[PDB]
Amino acid sequence: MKFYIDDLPVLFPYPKIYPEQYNYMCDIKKTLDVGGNSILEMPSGTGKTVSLLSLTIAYQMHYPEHRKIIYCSRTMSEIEKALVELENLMDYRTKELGYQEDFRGLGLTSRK
Amino acid sequence: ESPSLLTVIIEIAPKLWTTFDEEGNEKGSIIKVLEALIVFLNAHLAFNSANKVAVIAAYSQGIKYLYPESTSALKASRSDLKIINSDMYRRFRNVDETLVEEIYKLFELEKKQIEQNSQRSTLAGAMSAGLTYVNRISKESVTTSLKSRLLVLTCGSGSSKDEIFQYIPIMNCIFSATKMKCPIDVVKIGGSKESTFLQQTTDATNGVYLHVESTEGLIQYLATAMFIDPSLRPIIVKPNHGSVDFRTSCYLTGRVVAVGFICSVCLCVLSIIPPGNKCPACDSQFDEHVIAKLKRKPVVPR
Amino acid sequence: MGILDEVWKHKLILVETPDAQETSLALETYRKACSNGRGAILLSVARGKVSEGIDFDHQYGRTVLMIGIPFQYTESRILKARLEFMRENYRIRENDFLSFDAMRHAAQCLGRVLRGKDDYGVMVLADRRFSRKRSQLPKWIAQGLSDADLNLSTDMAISNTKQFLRTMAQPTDPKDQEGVSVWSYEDLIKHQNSRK
Amino acid sequence: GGYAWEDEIKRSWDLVKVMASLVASIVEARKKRTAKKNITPYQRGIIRSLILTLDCSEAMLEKDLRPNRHAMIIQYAIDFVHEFFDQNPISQMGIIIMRNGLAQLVSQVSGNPQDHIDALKSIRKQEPKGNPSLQNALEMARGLLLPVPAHCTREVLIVFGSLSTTDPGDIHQTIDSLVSEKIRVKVLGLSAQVAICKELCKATNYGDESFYKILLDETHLKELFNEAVTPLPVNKINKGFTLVKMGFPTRIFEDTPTFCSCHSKLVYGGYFCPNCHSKVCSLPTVCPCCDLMLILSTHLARSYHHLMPLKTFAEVPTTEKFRSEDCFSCQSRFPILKNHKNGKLLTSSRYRCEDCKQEFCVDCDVFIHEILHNCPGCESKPV
Amino acid sequence: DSLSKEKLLTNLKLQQSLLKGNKVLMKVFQETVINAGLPPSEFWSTRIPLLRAFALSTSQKVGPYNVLSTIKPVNKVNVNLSREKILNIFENYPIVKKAYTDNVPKNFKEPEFWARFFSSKLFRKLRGEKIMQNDRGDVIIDRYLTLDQEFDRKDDDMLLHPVKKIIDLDGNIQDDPVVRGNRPDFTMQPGVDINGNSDGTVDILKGMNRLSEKMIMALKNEYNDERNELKIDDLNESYKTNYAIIHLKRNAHEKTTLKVSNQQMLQQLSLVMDNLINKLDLNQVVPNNEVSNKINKRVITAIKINAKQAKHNLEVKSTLPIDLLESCRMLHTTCCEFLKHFYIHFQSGEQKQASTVKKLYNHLKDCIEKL
Amino acid sequence: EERENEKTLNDYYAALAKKQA
Ligand SMILES: [Zn+2]
Ligand SMILES: [Zn+2]
Ligand SMILES: [Zn+2]
Ligand SMILES: [Zn+2]
Ligand SMILES: [Zn+2]
Repeated sequence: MKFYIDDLPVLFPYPKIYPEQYNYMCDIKKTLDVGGNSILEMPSGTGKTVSLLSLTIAYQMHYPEHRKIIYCSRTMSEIEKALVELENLMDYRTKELGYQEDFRGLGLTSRK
Repeated sequence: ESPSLLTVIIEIAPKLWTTFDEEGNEKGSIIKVLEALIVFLNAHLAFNSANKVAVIAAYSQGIKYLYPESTSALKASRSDLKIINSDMYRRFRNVDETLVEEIYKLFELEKKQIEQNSQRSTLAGAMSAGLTYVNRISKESVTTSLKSRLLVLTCGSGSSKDEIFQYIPIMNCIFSATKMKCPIDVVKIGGSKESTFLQQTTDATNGVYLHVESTEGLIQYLATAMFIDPSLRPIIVKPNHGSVDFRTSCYLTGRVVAVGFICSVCLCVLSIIPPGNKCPACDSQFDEHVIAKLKRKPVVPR
Repeated sequence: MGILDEVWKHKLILVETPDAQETSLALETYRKACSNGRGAILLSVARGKVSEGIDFDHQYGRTVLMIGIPFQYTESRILKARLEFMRENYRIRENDFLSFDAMRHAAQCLGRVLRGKDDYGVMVLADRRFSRKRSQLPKWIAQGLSDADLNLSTDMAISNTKQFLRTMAQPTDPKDQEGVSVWSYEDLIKHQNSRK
Repeated sequence: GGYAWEDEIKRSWDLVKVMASLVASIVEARKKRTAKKNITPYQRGIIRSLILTLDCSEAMLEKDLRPNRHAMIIQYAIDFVHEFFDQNPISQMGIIIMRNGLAQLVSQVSGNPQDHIDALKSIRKQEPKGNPSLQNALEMARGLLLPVPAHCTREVLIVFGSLSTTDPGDIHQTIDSLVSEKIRVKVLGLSAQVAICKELCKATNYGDESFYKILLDETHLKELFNEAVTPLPVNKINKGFTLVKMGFPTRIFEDTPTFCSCHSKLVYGGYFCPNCHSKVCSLPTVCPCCDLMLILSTHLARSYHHLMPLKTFAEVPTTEKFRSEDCFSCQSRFPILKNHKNGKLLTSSRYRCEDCKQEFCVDCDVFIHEILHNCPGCESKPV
Repeated sequence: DSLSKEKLLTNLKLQQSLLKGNKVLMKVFQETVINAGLPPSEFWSTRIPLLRAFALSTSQKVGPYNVLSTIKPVNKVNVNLSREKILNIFENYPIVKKAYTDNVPKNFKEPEFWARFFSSKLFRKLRGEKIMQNDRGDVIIDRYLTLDQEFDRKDDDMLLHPVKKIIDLDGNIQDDPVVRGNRPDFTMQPGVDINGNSDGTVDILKGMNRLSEKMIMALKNEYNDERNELKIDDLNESYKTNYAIIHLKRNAHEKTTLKVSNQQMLQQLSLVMDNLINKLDLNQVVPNNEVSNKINKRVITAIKINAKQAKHNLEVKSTLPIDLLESCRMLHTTCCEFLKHFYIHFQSGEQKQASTVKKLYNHLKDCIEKL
Repeated sequence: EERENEKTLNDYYAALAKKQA
């Protein structure tokens, strides 16, 4: 769907959203407006990764600062899962906006 | 042994009985069939002390329970009219007086509403109402093991032809009566010897079909062949001669169907392939490949 | 003793080998065996390679059998030196930090089983020392853990698991979850208007 | 450091602490009535070829179902065969069991319910054993449903008792083959939700996940067995709308026994085929001499009520002026209906129809929903 | 495949075996195919589902399982080896079947071979039991042990394959290639002996993993996805039913092979009214003993007809002897079979097979002559 | 006795195998 958090339009790649996802995005946007460190225990099962990706891409493209995004995980498999979720999110964004915006997303790992 | 419930579905229509009076030599056959029914109900109530009687009349504008009376009407009532003599047995007298009082009220309603001529027969709805009452008497279970039996006193009189709209409700009543093991006896008073739907009703529900041409001596027919109690049904043979073929009429031609084709969607029976390659009932388009095989001519060498 | 012989009658056994390549083959064989209805058991270390990153959602999960609390080797010198460092500097008790690390590894392995609110899986903890560590569990896990389940036996746990699996094998009512567990766009708009 | 015996007495007697109860029952009844509001004349496949797959494994020896699982499934399958052939006469049915990893076909696909009853009675004596094979049963049913004509719907009912299955091959290829052959599979499970059964039901039923059903208790198993006798609603993409050729035989009467064309035995009565004048024992069956379906008008009539189902009757408002104090179909007096002291005529038992607006009691309402299939008020209306 | 109709028709051995099993189908076959000259392909054309059922009764096979785990003893101890258990051992363990082929037809009998195998170290190794040097094993079977290890190596030769990055546990430890952190303790490492060598308990884990992988891979025979895997189906829209709806027209045609006026209607109604006012004498229902005779005759004649019809209705007993009755039954059966084939070929509608229709007509004429 | 019957069926198997081949 497409919904607004304050002045930030958020493109969520699913037709339904968990309430915990919306509260998570509200807290992340409040933290980014503050600009400090924070710890958020987003419960498993719910869309922890997809909410993070959707809100941070919405914050990056809409705001004129266009701050870059670093996503650090613990395993390469989780990096690939985050890349897949990001691919689905930007496919939804391309479908909704009607065009593929200037965007670059890559996963970094070893030579092996 | 076991008491039974006799539910009587009588089809009294002023247009139907007038045609029978005009065709016959006598007039006022409604009185004759009513008094024969009254004697038959007194006979049924004499069979066992605990048996019950239900009488429902199907008139032109609807149906109405003749016996017992409406509970609102019973609470409202009691003018004991002298249609039936008061010196008889009180158990018979209450039923007979209630029945003739409701005949009086229903004929007053028919006389009031005589200006509107109805083209919709309500016999099947009356049979459905009788089945609901039979289920109520079984479901109520005030009395242990009540059995049951429908008796439909209908009249055709050579005027009312076969009614194709009645087919599905009569079949549903057949299946319901077979489910609750309720035999359906049918008495037809008129010149139409064959009534296919009612004959199927008697045959499929282990009932007795009886067609008569004169209303005189009707109690001799009822007390002899329609007096088959549900307790003694398997041990007494049924005189229902003229076995029905259990066939059906075609949808677009109306004739009784031979080897034929039905729609796989709505089960409507077609004597021939319908024009336009579409079902006339549910508008389902047929494949041209499969119907060519039905249209394919059989093979033999030259 | 032949415990595994009875397990082979129901589910295939796949064990986390130290080799990461053979472990990947065992994991994909486990995923294949859960899909076709053969049924499989996957034995792994709660602090191992399978414990981190790998998810077990829907048929891949359905039961997380915890054999004890995953405590570290206490007699190791590195762990004791680190515990003394945290006690000296950050005033963290050694037993408190050991319980914290063990319960966070247990918490991550319990959290690997869920993806989506339609997903389900039981979280069984087979040790006597888990009972005092209910407050060290994550908050969302702690809400689901009732007080009557803190000292269950084996047979009571089996009966509760069977009742639970029979319970969600029924289809859930959408009207019971239309706007309380998952929100549409209209429900989100209504909640936003209720918040202001 | 204490002991359990040194504690205070449980005092369970002191723990026990002692209208509108009809309102509390009728709100649950209204929730039951609300679930029946989804009345649609969906197109259903009348002619069916049902394959009943019954588990006969070691998990059938579990005693969570009285008295054992295997006997109850066989008895309820007997009742299911009776109900299915009572409501779907034209439909054929076969019985397959999964025993010792093998699919054993115990009764061929035929329209005679007596053979299936005898087969189920024979299977009831034997003891279930082995590890069941879903793929073997699916392949056997696929072989059975191959000669089924395109107009006749191909359905499989799998009563799966175990939680794991052992297959000799890839079950996903079998699922894809069943999808390619338009075979719809409904699985009733006994213990829990098996993922392969859910995937099979979802693939065979065009994404519908509601065809995988799991019981809760004894009566839920009865309700799930009684739910499967109804024909499944067909998809819009199905275009197999073919005319089916059959004749309506006449019940021949003769005092001399004759050889029937189907069993070659001496039977007095019979039904001569309208196409080739060959007699049969029972109906509805194919004609053994010309491969023609032989049905009666009642066999077609049994499945009309699925094609035009009745709309569910509406609960009358309490403040609305009632047409009749008593019932219409059975003239039962509606009671005082005072659930509490000032209830008055709250949740009045009258059920208003959507066309004739007649009043029916709860007994008549559940009787029309079960045995009858036509509203008496809609027929008493002089249309 | 083998289940196609042309394969069932041409499978002569399967038809012979089905004849050997069956008895009631024999009487139809033997009196029609050869004794009456019916073609054999025509006979099995109508019995295709029976042939398919008989083929699938023996063609199906059980799924793979840990057969050696089920084998356990029960001083004398006895173990029962079924033939299907032997086949499952051969299928699950090709090393045992390799030892079976070069020893049993050559040196010793099959039960001696199995008793040697069960007392050998190969059975303990393949069962997952730890191998100890105190056991004697069996010197004939143990020669294959090293070769069995080679087979295990060759097992990896068709088990090792690249996997998806979702479950790529190899790349997780190789994500940091120059990591040189603290070495994990001995609790996180495989067990070692006093000399530092492995105790062999890691080999049985690889053994059971290899067994599970082999049983899964045996299912893989002739008998973008990460996006679909990571998608949350709960957050997607619910499935909408696409079931077709039908509206049935009830405008059927009427069945085909003196209207009263409202005035005389009301006059007849009022006549019934006044006949109900004055006296409803019920004693008028008594017949005059003349029409009652006609009613009694009609009812008794109907009863006689119905009772003569329903006097009589496992087959009923016949007055014919058992020798003549069976001859009539078999001749009726072959006449019905010929009639069924004739109607199938007649209503099939294929002009290319009209010669078969002519032959079946000649056969029906011969059946008329036999009757 | 069915033994003579199954012997006749075996002879018929031999005859059918001879004729079909
Ligand atoms: Zn149609
Ligand atoms: Zn027969
Ligand atoms: Zn025929
Ligand atoms: Zn009622
Ligand atoms: Zn109505």
